[PDB]
Amino acid sequence: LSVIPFIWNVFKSWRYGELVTVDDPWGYGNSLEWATSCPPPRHNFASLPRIRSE
Amino acid sequence: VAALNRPNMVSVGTIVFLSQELMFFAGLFAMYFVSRANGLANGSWGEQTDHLNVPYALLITVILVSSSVTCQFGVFAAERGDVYGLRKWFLVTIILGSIFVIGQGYEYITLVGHGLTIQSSVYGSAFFITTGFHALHVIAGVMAFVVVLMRIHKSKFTPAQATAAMVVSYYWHFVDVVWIGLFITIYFIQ
Amino acid sequence: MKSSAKLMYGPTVFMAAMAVIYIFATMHVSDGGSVKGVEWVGSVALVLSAGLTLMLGVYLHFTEVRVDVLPEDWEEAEVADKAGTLGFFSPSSIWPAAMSGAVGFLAFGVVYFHYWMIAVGLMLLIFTITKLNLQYGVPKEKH
Amino acid sequence: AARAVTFWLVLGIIGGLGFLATYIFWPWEYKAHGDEGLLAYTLYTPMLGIT
Amino acid sequence: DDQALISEGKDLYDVACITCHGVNLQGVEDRGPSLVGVGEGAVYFQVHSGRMPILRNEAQAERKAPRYTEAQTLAIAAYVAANGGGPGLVYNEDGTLAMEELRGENYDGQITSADVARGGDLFRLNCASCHNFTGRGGALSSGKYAPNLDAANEQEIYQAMLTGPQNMPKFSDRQLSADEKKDIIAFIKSTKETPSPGGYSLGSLGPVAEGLFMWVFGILVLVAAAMWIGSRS
Amino acid sequence: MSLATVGNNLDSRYTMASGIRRQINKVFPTHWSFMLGEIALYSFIVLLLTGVYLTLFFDPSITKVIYDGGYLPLNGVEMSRAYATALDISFEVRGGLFIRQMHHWAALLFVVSMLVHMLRIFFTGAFRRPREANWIIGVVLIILGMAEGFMGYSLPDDLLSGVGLRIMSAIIVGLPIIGTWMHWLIFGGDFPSDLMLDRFYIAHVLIIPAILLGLIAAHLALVWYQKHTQFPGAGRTENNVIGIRIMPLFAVKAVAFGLIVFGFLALLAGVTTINAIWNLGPYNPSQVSAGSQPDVYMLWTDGAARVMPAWELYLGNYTIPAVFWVAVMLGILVVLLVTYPFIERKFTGDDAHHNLLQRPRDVPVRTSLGVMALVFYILLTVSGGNDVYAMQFHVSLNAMTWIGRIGLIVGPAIAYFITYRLCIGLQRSDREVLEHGIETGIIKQMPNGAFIEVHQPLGPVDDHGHPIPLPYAGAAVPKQMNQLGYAEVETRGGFFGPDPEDIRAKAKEIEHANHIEEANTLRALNEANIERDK
Amino acid sequence: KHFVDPAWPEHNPADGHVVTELISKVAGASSPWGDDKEFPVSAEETGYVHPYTRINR
Ligand code: HEC
Ligand code: HEM
Ligand code: HEM
Repeated sequence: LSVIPFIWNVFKSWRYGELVTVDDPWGYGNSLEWATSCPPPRHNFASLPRIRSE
Repeated sequence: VAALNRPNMVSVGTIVFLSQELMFFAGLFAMYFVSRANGLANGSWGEQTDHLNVPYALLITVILVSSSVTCQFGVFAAERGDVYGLRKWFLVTIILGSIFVIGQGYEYITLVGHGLTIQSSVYGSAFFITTGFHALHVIAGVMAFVVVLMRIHKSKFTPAQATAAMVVSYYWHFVDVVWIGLFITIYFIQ
Repeated sequence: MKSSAKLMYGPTVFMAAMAVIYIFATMHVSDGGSVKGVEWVGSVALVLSAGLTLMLGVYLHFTEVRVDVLPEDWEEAEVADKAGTLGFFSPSSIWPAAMSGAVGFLAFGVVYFHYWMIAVGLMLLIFTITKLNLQYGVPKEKH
Repeated sequence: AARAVTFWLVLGIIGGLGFLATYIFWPWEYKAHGDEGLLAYTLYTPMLGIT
Repeated sequence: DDQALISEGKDLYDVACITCHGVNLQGVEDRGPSLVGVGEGAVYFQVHSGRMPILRNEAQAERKAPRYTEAQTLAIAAYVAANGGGPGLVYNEDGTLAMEELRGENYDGQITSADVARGGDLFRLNCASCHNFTGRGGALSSGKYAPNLDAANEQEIYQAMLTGPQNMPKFSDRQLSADEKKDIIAFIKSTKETPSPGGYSLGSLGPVAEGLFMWVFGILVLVAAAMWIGSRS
Repeated sequence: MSLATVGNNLDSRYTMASGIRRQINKVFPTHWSFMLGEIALYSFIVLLLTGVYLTLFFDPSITKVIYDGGYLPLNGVEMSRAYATALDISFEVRGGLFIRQMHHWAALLFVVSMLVHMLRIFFTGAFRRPREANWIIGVVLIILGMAEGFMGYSLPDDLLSGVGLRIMSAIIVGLPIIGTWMHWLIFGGDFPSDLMLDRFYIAHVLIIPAILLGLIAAHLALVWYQKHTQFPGAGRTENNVIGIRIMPLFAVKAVAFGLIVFGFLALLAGVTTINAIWNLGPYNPSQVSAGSQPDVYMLWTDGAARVMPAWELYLGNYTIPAVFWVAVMLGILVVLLVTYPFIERKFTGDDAHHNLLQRPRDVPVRTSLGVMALVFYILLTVSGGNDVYAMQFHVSLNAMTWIGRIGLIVGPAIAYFITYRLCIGLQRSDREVLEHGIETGIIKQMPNGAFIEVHQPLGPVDDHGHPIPLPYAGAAVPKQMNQLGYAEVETRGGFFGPDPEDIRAKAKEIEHANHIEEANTLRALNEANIERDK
Repeated sequence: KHFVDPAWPEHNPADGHVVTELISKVAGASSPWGDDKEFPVSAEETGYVHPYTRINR
């Protein structure tokens, strides 16, 4: 029974979920994928940050 | 200034693929050697292994290594931008590979002719699985060369086609190496 | 590609050492609850696993001694270093799905072992592979 | 181009001559299961149609 | 000779078949039938063709690689025969199981074609409804099927006709006499072992195979030729 | 040469000079689709000629003989004269087996060629006004071609044919007023009847061939009169045809494709066995085989009888059998196919005089209905062949019948859904190319780090540096750069070496000059169309 | 001397090389149409001919 809310949540959020404005809704994303857009463009990067650490 | 020398991505891809295929052949090697270890207790191996024909094996080995040499001459021709030398040497390699396929086929036909098949013994099963999978690989390699010839016949010879020829050469060299391993295992180390 | 060419040397040497240790161990230790004697399955696998990792490492090192100081590996590179053409990438292609279906037909053929299914599967498979490899080089329509 | 056309033309010539030879001379009468020459009878129609 | 053979028969029976047939061949409630009175022939057919042991209850048993050799098969058959007998194996004039001597009422050294004619009409009368015209097999209800007859030897064919393995009706030696059965064997082996005069046989499944061949690949090659000769725009 | 004298003598009498000029100058488009119909025509030619050769040996008589021919495995077997003479064709005549197999394979190729040709006509929309008459003629042909072929393989009176004849008779007798009367009319009595095989023989060799020949002649004559349709393209309009003249460059290709089909048939007639009657035995009503389906083109009407759920009506002294409903269903299925262009009119809401074809992607409803009918027909076919399918692929026979039943409802819906969405996606890709240009696949990184793919425009570019969208025209849009010439070989010569450099350069120069000249003439032709349309 | 396809890019071997089994001047795969090209190009230089066409009403 536990997977019923999972399926409904994915189905509902895909089609009417809260829209994401910023590039990192969680706020403190460390990895590089959180610097780009949500969703990314077709080629993933409209601009590359200055990468200097992890 | 000219650009950097970067690794050839397709060469890394095909090398990773051949390293993967080496572990495919590891399984057949393990099965063969377990069969041999069991058989050497009864001495039956020493009887079944006497059915084989080592000079014919040497002849087909010579044919296959000649195929490798012709392939690498074709690769040198390719890196020089010469399409016609590539066509020459790759057609010769195709011929030699087909002759090797015929060599193994005639070997099998004679062997079933004089009393060795898959059902005859554990030696039959091990021998035929180990050599037949490599035979399928050789057939696929000849097909790869013919596809390369299709490519360089239809398209203009850019670096994209040269690296394709270079990449198929890697696969054929791996085929030659695993044949050498199989021959040394089956006809010599036996 | 310097660091990844050289980090592969740990796994391969560990596997090779384990292979030799294991061969000596199983061929000598007559422990109860087990049978003495070299086992070829496992030992062959260990040596050829070391072979796989060694092939990767040696090819990568043999290549890396040729390449230059790429900006992706330079610890203080600027985004302007890699400006230019990155390479050619396939935009779209129907042929991966087609040859997946061809392999499926061949596999079903060997399931039931109907010989015509195997033959048609192999033919269809090489056809789809050829169409994949000639996609961006098919000649223009000859008038 | 002339060579490419003439190759198929000579192939067709030998194919048609081979048909006439196979139709006329190849053994064609029925052979039972145990009979010698069953091979020729069971290749008569295939050979002539092939060529 | 048989008295000591029965001992090996019992030893083999105890170690495989009890779980389905009981120690005293009485059968088990849903797991296997009783084997009283089936005889040598049923055991030989079932074991030599490899149908027994059955490791999974299914719509139907399956032929496969046999679990026992010939001598072990005859030993188990001797043990089962000691419990009530039944139909027996067709032993030739020297005492060996008859193989290649069952090919027709008038067999000398080759298949007589008159026997083939009579056996063909017999097979079409009785056997060809469940199998097909040349014995390529056929389907039945609820997942059962009639196998292709190319696998069996002559003794297996005779004992199959005699015993009626699962859904096959019995054909006793007074319904189909030995002459009729041997002519049927002759026809089966003639159809199996004779190449088709008209080229590759397409399995001899009938209109389905010919249809599939043409309507897929034959038209595909001609549209390929059309694309060669025509244009894409 | 005396050829001029022959031509003079002809035209001074018949005055054909005006007319044959007009004939040779007629223009035919060159799409690969537009010779599928020719395949059927060539097959029909072969069907005629090989059939005429088979009639010098076949004897359509149901009366018996004790066989004594060359096929030893049936010596002494009492058989029909039809079956005996078919066996004598197969065994006693040199090459009669080769011919008989060629006739049968030609029948199969003929029917499937008609099927694929009709699929082309349906999807491309060529049935529309004024050409719907050719549809009404053509559908009749593909009905009669099957009706003939069925009774064609019924003639030998072997065991596999007579069961189909039994099925036909038993279906006719079940019709709810006139079934017994119609059966006694057709067969001359109860089945099997003395006059049965001769009525079917004459129906097969004279009647239906005569009708098919007349209707095919009318069909080709109509196609010639109102000129062939064409796909939208550069310089093409509703009021013109672009292609090649019927000679020299088209008639020779027609001859060549005739040769290819002819030889293909002669190959597959000798290399694959078809209808090996010699191991079926003669017909007698008490015997049957597990796999006893009719020919492939009849399997659909077998499958219908397999999937009908046995609904039978009893009314006092009368009964409507359960097989009346498959007759109704198959008749509805045939009516829908026969009357299609008008039920297309009534819902499409147009009656225009179309001469340009629709690409099937641009008409998702009709192509989706076509794939829906294809899956329906295929489910009927495989349900007809499910006895073999269950035996081979090991699926339960009841499960196959229920797959047929429930699938003839469900699978058409899934086919419609998937086909519709795929067509919309195809035309979306076309619009995407036409408004953004081809995606070369060359990816480059800008100084800002942005990854960009250079797109190669087709039309002009705005001053911002981006293409101006083109309006879609129905003609195919190129989707890659190898389809604009950019992968063509720069080298010239054969295998193993090049041509000399002077020949090389001059040949390439002439090649490129022609490539620009044809572009210029098509461009000017299209501009002339724009001017002439206002 | 050996033949060279004119689609081959020009270079000086004395200070480099064009492509080898190990290294190349690209991170990804080389262009099938030649890395030496410079896309995009003009409409008429493309060779395409866009059709104007209308249908009956
Ligand atoms: C349907 C009612 C059948 C008829 C009529 C005949 N047989 Fe049959 N046969 C049938 C089945 C269901 C099976 C499988 C039995 C099993 O337990 O698997 C068989 C099997 C055979 C065999 C064995 C084939 C094999 O590969 O081992 C043979 C040799 C055989 N049948 C022959 C045969 C003959 C000669 C028949 C006419 C006299 C005949 N059978 C009738 C179902 C049916
Ligand atoms: C043996 C039967 C048939 C023969 C010999 C035949 C022959 C032809 C030929 C040669 C053409 C012109 C070339 C081509 O379109 O490929 C053609 C066109 C046509 N066919 Fe058929 N055909 C047959 C069956 C059918 C069927 C079954 C239909 C439809 C139900 C049909 C409808 C049409 C139409 C409408 C055209 C003209 C379309 C156009 O001009 O684009 N024909 N036919
Ligand atoms: C001039 C026209 C035709 C003549 C004279 C003719 C003649 C014959 C004859 C005499 C037979 C039976 C003899 C034998 O089995 O060899 C036959 C069988 C057959 N005919 Fe025809 N036919 C003609 C047209 C057609 C057409 C147009 C079709 C298909 C639509 C067709 C399909 C068949 C088929 C499938 C068979 C069965 C072949 C076999 O079982 O071997 N025929 N034909």
